[PDB]
Amino acid sequence: TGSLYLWIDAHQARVLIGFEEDILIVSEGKMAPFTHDFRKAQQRMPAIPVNIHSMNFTWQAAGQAEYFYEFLSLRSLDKGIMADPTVNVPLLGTVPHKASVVQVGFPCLGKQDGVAAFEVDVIVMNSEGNTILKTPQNAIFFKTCQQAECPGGCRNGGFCNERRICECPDGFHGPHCEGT
Amino acid sequence: TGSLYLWIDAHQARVLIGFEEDILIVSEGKMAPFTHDFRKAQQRMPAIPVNIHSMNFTWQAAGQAEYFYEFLSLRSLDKGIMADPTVNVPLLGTVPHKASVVQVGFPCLGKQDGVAAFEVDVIVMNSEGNTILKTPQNAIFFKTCQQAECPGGCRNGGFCNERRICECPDGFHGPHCEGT
Ligand SMILES: CCCCCCCCCCCCCCCC(=O)OC[C@H](COP(=O)([O-])OCC[N+](C)(C)C)OC(=O)CCCCCCCCCCCCCCC
Ligand SMILES: CCCCCCCCCCCCCCCC(=O)OC[C@H](COP(=O)([O-])OCC[N+](C)(C)C)OC(=O)CCCCCCCCCCCCCCC
Ligand SMILES: *[C@@H]1O[C@H](CO)[C@@H](O)[C@H](O)[C@H]1NC(C)=O
Ligand SMILES: *[C@@H]1O[C@H](CO)[C@@H](O)[C@H](O)[C@H]1NC(C)=O
Ligand code: NA
Ligand code: NA
Repeated sequence: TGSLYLWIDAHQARVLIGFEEDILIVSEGKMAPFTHDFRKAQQRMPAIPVNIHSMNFTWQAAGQAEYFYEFLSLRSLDKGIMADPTVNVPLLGTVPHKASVVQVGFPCLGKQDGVAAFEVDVIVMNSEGNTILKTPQNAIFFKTCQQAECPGGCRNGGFCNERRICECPDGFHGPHCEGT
Repeated sequence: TGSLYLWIDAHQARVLIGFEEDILIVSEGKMAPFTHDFRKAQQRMPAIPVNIHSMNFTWQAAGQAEYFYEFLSLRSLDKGIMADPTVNVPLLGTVPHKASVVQVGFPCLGKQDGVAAFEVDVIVMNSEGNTILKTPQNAIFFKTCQQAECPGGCRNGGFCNERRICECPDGFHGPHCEGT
């Protein structure tokens, strides 16, 4: 009957938790059993590690029915640690019929070491305009961020970003912002 | 008798003041006449414009005598506008026998619009260790800086630099910090 699916692919699941198995979140339009007691599920979710800058989710609307998604909130609650999370898709759109990857980005600013709390509130609506699936109410997620330290430092008022690349200002280029 | 020379080449002078003629600063080890009444010379020096990110000076120790230079202070007095000025040579060294270019950089941070005061205190010493030439005492120079505005903006907590290039953090690349 139901056709919506949302999962984390086996390869992405391995980098995140160590087990190379698909993590099912929604199957045939129904939330996975582990999600029903959300507070218990959240306490088993560790803070996203420093080596992970983004996460891949896979979704599909596998039948003939059309479904629409909308990202209602993409918000960091610790703006000095991490900027707002991002998605590589438009904020409102159609859930694709062919299985496709949505990349959620976690932009640590590289100014502070710490854990940033953030929100990803998304809804799925059917063609009657009713919300059929959504991020559990008041859900909070966590990301571990590190202070950036570039090899050899950044000159000319430049700053190191979390990819260990120098952020060079006006008329300055190269690995350490020396060139013109 | 004297052999030291310091000048601004005709091409650099044209971009700065509009006249394509070498500007002589030191000739045969003697400060140019316009420099004697330094306060009067300073009031004829306008703030370095926004389109100029660095300036080229040319120097030479044209004889057999050896001379040593030292940059004693490279300091911005308006750190929120412009970072410390820079030079593309070691802070202490030999004045070259072959005429060579020293590039002085003015790193506007791109966070504020305004004029930054700065210092470039340099000395030249002979082989007896005595200072024979130096930046006039208490000299202040000025640089016009602009707030950076990147076309299409910088995403994922990225910031625009004064070269109109996005300063992207961890695991984010491209013109607007979208890629992974
Ligand atoms: C692109 C969508 C992003 C929607 C997602 C919103 C959140 C995006 C922000 C990042 C969230 C991830 C942070 C934590 C990372 C992590 O450590 O995940 C590992 C956990 C552990 O999962 P596990 O250990 O495999 O156990 C569950 C599965 N078993 C094996 C029990 C069957 O696995 C998880 O707990 C997965 C966490 C995600 C659960 C959030 C529920 C979202 C439901 C949204 C419903 C509306 C959309 C429907 C679409 C058809
Ligand atoms: C790499 C050295 C940097 C040493 C330099 C230190 C300063 C570096 C910071 C930036 C300074 C430039 C900021 C102002 C830019 C500007 O508007 O310059 C234009 C002026 C106008 O010059 P003008 O209009 O041609 O008039 C003078 C020449 N006439 C034609 C009269 C003969 O031309 C000028 O006024 C030139 C300004 C520079 C004068 C500073 C004196 C420095 C003497 C140092 C002596 C020690 C070193 C001896 C070396 C052998
Ligand atoms: C995430 O998906 C993108 C899309 O192809 C892929 O290039 C990237 O390697 C994936 N990352 C992980 C950890 O699977
Ligand atoms: C400054 O000198 C460098 C050294 O070659 C040169 O590449 C640059 O074009 C010069 N800039 C100006 C304005 O003359
Ligand atoms: Na730096
Ligand atoms: Na930005």
